[PDB]
Amino acid sequence: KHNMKAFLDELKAENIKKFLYNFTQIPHLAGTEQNFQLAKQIQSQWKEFGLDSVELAHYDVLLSYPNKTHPNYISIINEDGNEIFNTSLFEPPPPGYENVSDIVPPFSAFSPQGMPEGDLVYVNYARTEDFFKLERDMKINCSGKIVIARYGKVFRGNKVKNAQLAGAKGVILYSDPADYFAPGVKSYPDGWNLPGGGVQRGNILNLNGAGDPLTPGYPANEYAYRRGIAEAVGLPSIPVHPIGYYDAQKLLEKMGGSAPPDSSWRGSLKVPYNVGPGFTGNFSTQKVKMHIHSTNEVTRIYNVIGTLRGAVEPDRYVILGGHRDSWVFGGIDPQSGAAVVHEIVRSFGTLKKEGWRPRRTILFASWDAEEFGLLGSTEWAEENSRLLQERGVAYINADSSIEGNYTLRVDCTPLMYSLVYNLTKELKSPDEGFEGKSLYESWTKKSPSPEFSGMPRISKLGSGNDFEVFFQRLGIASGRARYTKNNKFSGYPLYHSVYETYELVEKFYDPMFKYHLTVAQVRGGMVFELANSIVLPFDCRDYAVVLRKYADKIYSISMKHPQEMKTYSVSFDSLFSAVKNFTEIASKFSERLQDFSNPIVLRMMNDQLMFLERAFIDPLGLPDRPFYRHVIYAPSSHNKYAGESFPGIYDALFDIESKVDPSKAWGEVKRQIYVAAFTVQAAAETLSEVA
Amino acid sequence: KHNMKAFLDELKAENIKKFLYNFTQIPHLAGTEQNFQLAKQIQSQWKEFGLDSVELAHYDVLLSYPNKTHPNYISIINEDGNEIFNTSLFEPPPPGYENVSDIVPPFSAFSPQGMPEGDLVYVNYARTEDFFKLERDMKINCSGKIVIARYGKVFRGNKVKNAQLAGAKGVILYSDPADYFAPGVKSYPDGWNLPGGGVQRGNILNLNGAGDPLTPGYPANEYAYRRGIAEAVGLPSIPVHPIGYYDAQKLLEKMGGSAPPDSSWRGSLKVPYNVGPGFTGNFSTQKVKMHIHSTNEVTRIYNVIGTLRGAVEPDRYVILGGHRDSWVFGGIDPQSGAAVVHEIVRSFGTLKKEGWRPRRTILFASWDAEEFGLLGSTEWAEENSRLLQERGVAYINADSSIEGNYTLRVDCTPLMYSLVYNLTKELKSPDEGFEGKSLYESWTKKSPSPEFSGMPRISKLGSGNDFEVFFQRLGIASGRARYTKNNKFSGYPLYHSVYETYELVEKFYDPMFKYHLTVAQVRGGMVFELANSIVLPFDCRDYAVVLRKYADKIYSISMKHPQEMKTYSVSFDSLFSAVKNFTEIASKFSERLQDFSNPIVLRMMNDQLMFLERAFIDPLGLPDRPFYRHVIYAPSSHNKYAGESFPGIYDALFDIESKVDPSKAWGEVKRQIYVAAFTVQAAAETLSEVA
Ligand SMILES: *[C@@H]1O[C@H](CO)[C@@H](O[C@@H]2O[C@H](CO)[C@@H](O[C@@H]3O[C@H](CO)[C@@H](O)[C@H](O[C@H]4O[C@H](CO)[C@@H](O)[C@H](O)[C@@H]4O)[C@@H]3O)[C@H](O)[C@H]2NC(C)=O)[C@H](O)[C@H]1NC(C)=O
Ligand SMILES: *[C@@H]1O[C@H](CO)[C@@H](O[C@@H]2O[C@H](CO)[C@@H](O[C@@H]3O[C@H](CO)[C@@H](O)[C@H](O[C@H]4O[C@H](CO)[C@@H](O)[C@H](O)[C@@H]4O)[C@@H]3O)[C@H](O)[C@H]2NC(C)=O)[C@H](O)[C@H]1NC(C)=O
Ligand SMILES: *[C@@H]1O[C@H](CO)[C@@H](O[C@@H]2O[C@H](CO)[C@@H](O)[C@H](O)[C@H]2NC(C)=O)[C@H](O)[C@H]1NC(C)=O
Ligand SMILES: *[C@@H]1O[C@H](CO)[C@@H](O[C@@H]2O[C@H](CO)[C@@H](O)[C@H](O)[C@H]2NC(C)=O)[C@H](O)[C@H]1NC(C)=O
Ligand SMILES: *[C@@H]1O[C@H](CO)[C@@H](O[C@@H]2O[C@H](CO)[C@@H](O)[C@H](O)[C@H]2NC(C)=O)[C@H](O)[C@H]1NC(C)=O
Ligand SMILES: *[C@@H]1O[C@H](CO)[C@@H](O[C@@H]2O[C@H](CO)[C@@H](O)[C@H](O)[C@H]2NC(C)=O)[C@H](O)[C@H]1NC(C)=O
Ligand SMILES: *[C@@H]1O[C@H](CO)[C@@H](O[C@@H]2O[C@H](CO)[C@@H](O)[C@H](O)[C@H]2NC(C)=O)[C@H](O)[C@H]1NC(C)=O
Ligand SMILES: *[C@@H]1O[C@H](CO)[C@@H](O[C@@H]2O[C@H](CO)[C@@H](O)[C@H](O)[C@H]2NC(C)=O)[C@H](O)[C@H]1NC(C)=O
Ligand SMILES: *[C@@H]1O[C@H](CO)[C@@H](O)[C@H](O)[C@H]1NC(C)=O
Ligand SMILES: *[C@@H]1O[C@H](CO)[C@@H](O)[C@H](O)[C@H]1NC(C)=O
Ligand SMILES: *[C@@H]1O[C@H](CO)[C@@H](O)[C@H](O)[C@H]1NC(C)=O
Ligand SMILES: *[C@@H]1O[C@H](CO)[C@@H](O)[C@H](O)[C@H]1NC(C)=O
Ligand SMILES: *[C@@H]1O[C@H](CO)[C@@H](O)[C@H](O)[C@H]1NC(C)=O
Ligand SMILES: *[C@@H]1O[C@H](CO)[C@@H](O)[C@H](O)[C@H]1NC(C)=O
Ligand SMILES: N[C@@H](CCC(=O)O)C(=O)O
Ligand SMILES: N[C@@H](CCC(=O)O)C(=O)O
Ligand SMILES: N[C@@H](CC(=O)O)C(=O)O
Ligand SMILES: N[C@@H](CC(=O)O)C(=O)O
Ligand SMILES: [Ca+2]
Ligand SMILES: [Ca+2]
Ligand SMILES: [Cl-]
Ligand SMILES: [Cl-]
Ligand SMILES: [Zn+2]
Ligand SMILES: [Zn+2]
Ligand SMILES: [Zn+2]
Ligand SMILES: [Zn+2]
Repeated sequence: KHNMKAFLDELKAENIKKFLYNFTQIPHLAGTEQNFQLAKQIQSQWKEFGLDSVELAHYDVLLSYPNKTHPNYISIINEDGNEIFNTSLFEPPPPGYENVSDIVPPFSAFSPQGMPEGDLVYVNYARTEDFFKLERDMKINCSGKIVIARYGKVFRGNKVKNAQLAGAKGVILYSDPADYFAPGVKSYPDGWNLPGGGVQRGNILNLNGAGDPLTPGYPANEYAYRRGIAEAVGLPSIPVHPIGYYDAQKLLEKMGGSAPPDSSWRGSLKVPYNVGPGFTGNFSTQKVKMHIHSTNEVTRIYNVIGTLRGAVEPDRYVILGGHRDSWVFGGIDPQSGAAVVHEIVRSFGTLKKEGWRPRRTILFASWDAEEFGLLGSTEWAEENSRLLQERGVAYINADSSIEGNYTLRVDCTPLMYSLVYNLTKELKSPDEGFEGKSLYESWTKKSPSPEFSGMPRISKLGSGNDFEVFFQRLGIASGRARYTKNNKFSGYPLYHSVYETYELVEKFYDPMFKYHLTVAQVRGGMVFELANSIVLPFDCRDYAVVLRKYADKIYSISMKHPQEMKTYSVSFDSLFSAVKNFTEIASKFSERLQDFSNPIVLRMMNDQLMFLERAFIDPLGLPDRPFYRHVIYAPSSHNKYAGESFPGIYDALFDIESKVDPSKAWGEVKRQIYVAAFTVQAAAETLSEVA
Repeated sequence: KHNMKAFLDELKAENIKKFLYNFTQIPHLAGTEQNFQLAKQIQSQWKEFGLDSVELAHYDVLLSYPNKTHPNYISIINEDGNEIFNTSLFEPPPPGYENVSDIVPPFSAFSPQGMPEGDLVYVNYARTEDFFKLERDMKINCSGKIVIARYGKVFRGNKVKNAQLAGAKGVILYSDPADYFAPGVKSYPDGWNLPGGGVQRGNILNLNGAGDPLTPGYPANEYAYRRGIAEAVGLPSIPVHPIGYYDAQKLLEKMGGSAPPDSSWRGSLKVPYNVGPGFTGNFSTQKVKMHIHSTNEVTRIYNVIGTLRGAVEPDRYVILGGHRDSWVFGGIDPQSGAAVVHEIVRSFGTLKKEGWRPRRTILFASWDAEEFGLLGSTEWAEENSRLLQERGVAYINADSSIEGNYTLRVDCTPLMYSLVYNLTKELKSPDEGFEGKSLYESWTKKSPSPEFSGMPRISKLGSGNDFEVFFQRLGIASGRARYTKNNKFSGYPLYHSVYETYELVEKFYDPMFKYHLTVAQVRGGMVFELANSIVLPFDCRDYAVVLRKYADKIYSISMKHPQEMKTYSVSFDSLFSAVKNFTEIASKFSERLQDFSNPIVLRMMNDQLMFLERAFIDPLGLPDRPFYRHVIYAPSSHNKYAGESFPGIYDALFDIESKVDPSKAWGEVKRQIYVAAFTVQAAAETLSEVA
C-alpha cells in the first residue's frame, strides 16, 4: 500500500545523519558562493529524488557583512584615549575547524557604522519592563549612554528598538552564563555549553513582516524599484555588537552608580551587576568605545522550490518550507531541520517512483537569508501572493528539528490541533522510559497543557521564522514541531555560535538520530495528511474553544481598569457575542461535514476549511504594522518570538494608564474591540451555509 | 426547455412599465420612512416571485438633509446688508405633484453649515484644467472668493475638491442651458429639457471608495466604532449649494473683472461669462452671501438581498445589484433600473417555480443610499468581503436603464467583452430602421469602437455607482449596460431634478418600454450566462489586448518628457515584458480551456477565470487611496465618473513638469511602473499551469 505508514516507514535516521553531516562541513552564510553551491546541490538531489520540477527562485535583497579589512570591536578607553582593553576579533574556532576559511566573525547584522564613546548603563534583558524599571522607578537616564544588555527572553531586535527609544547611542549584547550555561554540563567541545569566548550572531532588524528592507510589498526581482537606505524598513539607528561572557565580565566588573534593583537583574558572573551609568570612582574617567564598520549591500539570494504535482487537486498547495542559510556551520540551526526536509522529500519521491501521487500538490522549499530577516520566504511569498492567497492549504515550517532532547514542542494554528493529537498518537515515543508508548503519551506527560487539562501543550505561533509571511500576512494555516529542552525564547547555549557543529549534534544532542527521525515523522506526517486526506484535517471547533479563552483573557486585562471602562462605556459584549456565534456556527458546520459521494459539496466544504484561516486577515493590517494582518494572532510588539492573541486590543490596552489623553486611548481600545468582534463574526459566517 | 431563450421570452415591457409606475409615485429619499416601506414591498414581492430567501441588511450611516425650518439659499447683498436678490427655496413642482409632501428641496448633500459673504469668481466647469487656466495663465486668485461653477463634464465632488484646494470659501453649482438644454426641444412638462427653475441635487463627497464617512473598512453595524466628524472621510470644508439657470443668470449678469479666456468658457445664457472677481463698476460694492444650514446625521438604511441558490455551485455568486433610493421621484434614476431588476427577478422566479435552478447562486440587490455615496452597496460589501473575495464571480450593476433612446452604452471589464458581443448578436434591435436586425448590428453602427475597427465601443468602468466596491476594491469582474443619447458625464437634462418622473419616461423617453425591455434582456442575459454557463464566459485574451493598448498609451504620455526619461533612466521595458508574457500565457490558457468530463479541471479552470480579475488587486491600494486597489483601473483623480488606466503611473506623471523635485517625482513614476509590471506578471501567472 501507498498510505501514510508506507511514507513514514521509508524515513531513516541513518539518512538524516548523512545529510546533516553533508550540510555542515563548511559555512553557508546567505549571499555567499558556498550557499549558492549548496542550493544547486539541493536542487539536483530533489530532482534525483523524484520531484516533478525543482527551480531556483532568486532575489536581490539587502544583506549586511563585517568589513574584512576593518574589524568590529569594543574598547575600554582611558582619558588619554588609550584602548586598554579590546573585545575579541573572532571566536576560537572548534577542534579540527581552526583552518576553515570564511567563518564570519560575530557581528550584529544591519548595525550602522559608528565609533560612539560613552558611559555604560546595564539594562538587564533590555525588555520593555526593564526600561520602565530604569526610567520610571530608578530614575536612570539612558540618553547618550551605551547600553549593555544580556541576550535572552526576547528577540534581540526588540532590545535594540527599546534601547534606541530610550535614547542610547549604542548597544552591546552579551551572553550571560545565567542564560547560556547549564549547571553541571561542560563547555564545547566537551559538552553542549557556551564557552567564555562564544558569541551569538543575529540580525537586529524591526521589519514587522516587511521582508527585504528596500522592497516592502513587492518581490526584489530584477526590475524592482528600491527605497533609498534612509527610507529602508526596520534598520537600527545606533551601532550594536555582540560579545561573550569573558569580554562582558571585563566591561561589567568596573560598573558603578546604582545597585541592581533586585536579584532578577543579576546574572551568574562575579560582578555586582550595577546599573551605572559609568564606572566606580577609580575608573570614573574611563569610557567604552565601539568600532563598527559593517556595510549593508544588495546581494543575490536563492530559494530552492520543489513541486510534487497533486493527482486530484493540483491547484491546492501544502507547503513544507525551511531555511538553508546559516550563520556559520548550522549544525542545529538550520541544517538539523534541512536534513529532515531532505529525507522527507526522498521518501515522498520514493512513493512517487512507484506510481503514487498525493491528492494535493506539495511544495518543498529551501529558503535563503532567513537569518537576515526571513527574506527568502518573504520575497517568494510576495511574488506568489495571489497563488498562495487562493490555493494555499497549509504551511509547515522546518527550521531546527532539535533544540534539546526532552520532549516535543509544537506551535500551530488551532485548525491543526486535532491533526497533531491524532498523528502523535500513532507515532512511537523515542524517549527513554516510554519505549512501547506513543509520542502523544510522552509529550502529554512531559508538557501538560495548562489551559486544557489532560492534553499536551500547544503554543501560539509568534514570529522570528519563515512561517511569518504565510500565517500573519497571508492567513494560511501554519504549524511547526521540534524536539526541545525542559528559557524558551533564549535559544540553546551554542545558538548562532561557531560551536554549533555536526559534532555538537552527533555527540551531545542526538547520537542515534532518533529525535530527528521522530520530528521527520511529525512534520512529514502532517504534510502527508494535509496533502492526502479527502476532507482537509482542520477542526474549526478548536478555533472556537481558543477564541473564548483569548476573549476572557483580553477582557480580564481591560478589567484591571474598571473606572475607565465605566467612564468610556467600554464593553466586550460584541466580542463575546461574535465568539458565541462562531462556536454555534462551527458546531453546525462540523455536523454538515460529517453528514454529506458529492465532490462539489466536498470541495465547497474543503474551501470553507481552507479559507477559514484566511477569514482572520484584515486587509488594512494592524496599527502601523501593515504586514501583520491576522486579527487573532500577531508577534508580540515587545518580543517578535512570542505570539500575542487579539494583538490590536492588547496593544491598545498596554500601559494605558500612562497615556496623556485617556479619552482617546480608551476610544482606540473600543475601536479594536469592534474590529476584533467584526472579524470573528465574519470568519464565522464563512462557515455558514453558502446560500 | 429552461434555457436562456425561456428566461428572455418571459420578460415583458408591460411589466417593467407597471413596476416603474409603482416605484415613482412618491419620493424615496435614503433614510426616510417611505424608502423603508418600498424596501419591505420589494422584499415581499421578491419572495412572492420565488427567490429562496429575501432579507433586509441594514446599516447606520452618515446622511445629510436640509433643515426643514431654516432653508438654504443664496443672496446678492448690498453694502447696507440688504438681500436684494434671493435664489429659490424649491423647484416649481411638476403638474399633478404640486401637493406631494416631502420633496426634499435642492441642496448639496454633506455641505457644511455657514454663511460666507464674498466676491464671485466664475470657474467654468471647475475642472483641474479650469483652475490651472485661472491661476497659472490668467493670474486670478480664488483664495477667499465664492466660486460659481457650471455642472457637467466631471463628478461634482471633484469640482468642490478643486475649489477647496484653490482656497475658495464657498461653491455655487448651476445648470447651464449649454449643458442641460438640447436645442429645439421643449422644457418639462412639454419636453425633456430642464426648465429655468430646475436644479440638480447630488452629494459632493470625496470618499475615494470608503463608503460611510464614519466607518471606513468595516460595516456600520450596531456595535460599530465611529470616527468623530472631524476625522470623517471625504467631507467638504466649504459650503456648497446648487441652483437653476434663472437664478444663475441673476448671479452672473453683473460679473466684472477679466473676460472669459476663450469660447469654451461661455455657456448659453445672455451674460458675458466674465471670470471676475466681483461685479462691474456700479455694483462693485455688492457681494454674494450663501446661507447653508443642512445637518449630517447618522441614519438607518436598508438593502434588500435576494438569493436564488445554485443547483451545482451554490458557493459561486453572480450578483445583479442596483439602488432604490432616489433624490425625489426617481423616474429615471434609479427606478428605470430597479423596475428592470424587478422583472428580471420575476422571470428567474418563474423558471424556478417550474423546477429550474441556475448552476451558480444568483444574488439580487436593491441598494440603499447610493445617492449619498454608494453607502448601501459599500457597507454590505465590507460586511461580506471574505465571501465576496473567495466566491464572487461577477457583479452586474442596475441603475438607470435609459438616459436617452439612441443606442446601447456598455462599460465593463475586458473579461466580459466576448460575452457582451455574443449576447447582443442574439438580441433584436429595438431601434427604428433596424427592425429584423440584431442589437449588435445597431449598436456597432451607432457607436463604433475607435480602438478596434468594426466592433462596438465598450468603455472602461469608472466609478460614481454601486459597482465601485465590487470592482475597484474587491476585484470582482463587473459590468453595466443602459440605453443612452448620441456630454457623457454631464447627465441628461432632468437628472436629479423634481421633474424626473414616470411621465418623463412614458411620454418622452420610452413610450413602448422597448428600450427598457432591451436593457432587461442585456442585463438579465449577462447574469443568466454568468450563472449558468459550464465554463465561465470570460475571455482572458481580451484583457491581453487592452493591456497592450494601455501600456502604449501610458508610455506615450511619459514620452512627452524625453530629457527626464533619459536623465532618470525611466524605462517601460518591464511593463511591456509583463504584457507580452500575459498575452502568451493567456493564449496558452485559452488552448487548455478548449482542450480539457473532468469537473476538478473544469472548476480549477473556472477558479482561474474567476480569480483573474482578483489578481489585479494590490492589497496596499493606490497612493493615498487605500480603497482603490485595482492596478489596471481606478476612477480618475480628476473625475470620479471616468475610469483611468494604469492610474498609479498616470497620477505619478500628471502635471509632472510642475513638481519642485524632479528626481523624486520621476522616482515615483519608476516605482509605479514596477508595481504595474509586477501586478501584470503576477496576474498572468495565475493562468499558468498550477503545478
Ligand atoms: C451573533 O448572532 C446573532 C444572530 O443570531 C446576532 O443577532 C443580531 O443582533 C443584532 C444587533 O444586536 C440585532 O439587531 C436588531 O435588528 C432589528 C431588526 O431585525 C432592529 O430593529 C434592532 O434595532 C433597534 O434596537 C436597537 C438596539 O437597542 C436600537 O439601537 C435601534 O436604533 C433600533 O431601535 C436591532 O438592530 C439583529 O436582529 C440580530 N439578529 C438576530 C437576533 O437574528 C448578533 O449580532 C451576532 N453577533 C455579532 C457580533 O455579529
Ligand atoms: C516575462 O517572462 C520571461 C520568462 O520567459 C521572464 O524572463 C526572465 O527575465 C529575467 C530578468 O530579465 C531573467 O533573469 C536572469 O536570470 C538568470 C538566472 O536564470 C541570471 O543569471 C540573470 O542575472 C544576470 O544578468 C543580469 C541582467 O543583466 C544582471 O543584472 C545580474 O546581476 C546577473 O549577472 C538574470 O537575473 C530570467 O532568467 C528570465 N527567465 C527566462 C528567460 O526564462 C521575464 O522576466 C518576464 N517579465 C516580467 C516583467 O516578469
Ligand atoms: C554532499 O553530498 C553531495 C551529493 O552527493 C556531494 O556532491 C557530489 O560530489 C561528487 C564528488 O565530488 C560529484 O561527482 C557530484 O557531482 C556531486 N553531486 C551533486 C553536487 O549533486 C558533496 O560533495 C557532499 N559534500 C560534502 C562536504 O560531503
Ligand atoms: C586595542 O586595539 C587598538 C587598535 O589596534 C590598539 O591601539 C593601537 O596601538 C598601536 C600600537 O600601540 C597604535 O599605533 C595605534 O594608533 C592604536 N590605535 C588606536 C585606535 O588606539 C590597542 O593597543 C589595543 N589594546 C590592547 C589592550 O590590546
Ligand atoms: C482525530 O481522530 C478522531 C477520532 O478518530 C476523529 O474523530 C472521528 O471522526 C470520524 C469521521 O468524521 C467520526 O465518525 C467520529 O465520530 C469522530 N470521533 C470523535 C469526534 O470523537 C477526528 O476527525 C480526527 N481529527 C482529524 C482527522 O483532524
Ligand atoms: C405598488 O404595488 C404594491 C404591490 O402590489 C402595492 O402594495 C400592495 O397594496 C395592497 C393594497 O393596498 C395591499 O393589500 C398589499 O399588502 C400591498 N402589497 C405589498 C406591499 O407587497 C402598492 O400599493 C403599490 N403602490 C402604488 C403607489 O401603486
Ligand atoms: C431675501 O430673504 C431675506 C430673508 O427672508 C429677506 O430679508 C428679511 O426681510 C425681513 C422683512 O423685510 C426682515 O425683517 C429680515 O430681517 C430680513 N432678513 C435678513 C437676513 O435680511 C429679504 O427681504 C429677501 N429679499 C428679497 C429681494 O426677496
Ligand atoms: C462567443 O462566441 C464565439 C463564437 O461562437 C465563441 O468562440 C467559439 O467557442 C467554441 C467553444 O469553445 C470554439 O469551439 C470555437 O472555435 C470558438 N470560435 C471562435 C473563437 O471563433 C466564444 O467562446 C464565445 N464567447 C464567450 C462564450 O465568452
Ligand atoms: C573596508 O574599510 C575601509 C576603511 O574605511 C574602506 O575604505 C573599504 O572600502 C571598506 N570596505 C567596504 C566599505 O565595503
Ligand atoms: C535625559 O538626558 C537628556 C540629554 O541630556 C535630556 O535632554 C532628557 O530630557 C533626559 N530625560 C529625562 C527623562 O530626564
Ligand atoms: C540528553 O538527554 C539527557 C538525559 O535527560 C540529558 O542529561 C542531556 O542533558 C541531554 N542533552 C542535551 C543537549 O540536552
Ligand atoms: C434647524 O434650525 C434651527 C435654527 O438654528 C435649530 O435650532 C434647529 O435645531 C435646527 N435643526 C437641526 C439642526 O437639526
Ligand atoms: C491669494 O490670496 C491669498 C490671501 O490674500 C494670499 O495669501 C495668497 O498668497 C494668494 N495666492 C497667490 C498664488 O497669489
Ligand atoms: C427619442 O428618439 C427620437 C428620434 O431620434 C428623438 O428625436 C428624441 O429626441 C428621443 N427622446 C429622447 C428623450 O432622447
Ligand atoms: N530566526 C532568526 C531571524 C528572525 C527574524 O529576523 O525574524 C533569529 O531569530 O535570529
Ligand atoms: N451616482 C451618484 C453618487 C455617486 C457617488 O457618490 O460616487 C451621483 O453621481 O451623484
Ligand atoms: N530557534 C529560534 C531562533 C532562530 O531560529 O534563530 C526560532 O525558531 O526562531
Ligand atoms: N448616471 C450617472 C450619474 C448618477 O447615477 O447619479 C451614473 O451612472 O453614475
Ligand atoms: Ca520585497
Ligand atoms: Ca463602513
Ligand atoms: Cl521550525
Ligand atoms: Cl448601471
Ligand atoms: Zn534558523
Ligand atoms: Zn537562526
Ligand atoms: Zn442612480
Ligand atoms: Zn443619482
